[PDB]
Amino acid sequence: MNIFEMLRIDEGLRLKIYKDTEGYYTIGIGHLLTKSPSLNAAKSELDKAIGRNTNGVITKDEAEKLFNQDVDAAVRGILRNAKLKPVYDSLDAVRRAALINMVFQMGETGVAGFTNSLRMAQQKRWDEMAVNLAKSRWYNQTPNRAKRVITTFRTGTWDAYK
Ligand SMILES: [Cl-]
Ligand SMILES: [Cl-]
Repeated sequence: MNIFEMLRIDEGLRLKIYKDTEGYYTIGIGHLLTKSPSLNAAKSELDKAIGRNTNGVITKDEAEKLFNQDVDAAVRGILRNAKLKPVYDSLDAVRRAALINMVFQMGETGVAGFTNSLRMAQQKRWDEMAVNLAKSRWYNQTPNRAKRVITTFRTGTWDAYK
């Protein structure tokens, strides 16, 4: 298992514009297009992202290209963040994947806000961290995905995804 396979399982793959769990226009492998309520605005963002007049539909290859860029962007956002970087540096490879996953879904800002859980991760207090991560809107809104991510973060294994 790896970050890509992990996220592909959590986000799924859709080739036509759809609405995510929060109601936002998305496409491909969890690629958020816009928070705006307008389909047209979403269509324009899509075209801009792909570089062609899309008609709201993309190909599998296009979906994977956006996904690569998005994963790269997530890692880079962690390394550029003063709060996240140190955490990431302190973890093993499986746990690092869990932090990338969270940033991918909620953004750097969102994640940087889990102040207390981050401090526990840094201290390697796994169970305490896992309880703390669960006390969140994140957990309450998308519990199954959160459980999978939290288990990974906590145990350092891929058992939640096998
Ligand atoms: Cl983009
Ligand atoms: Cl869920």
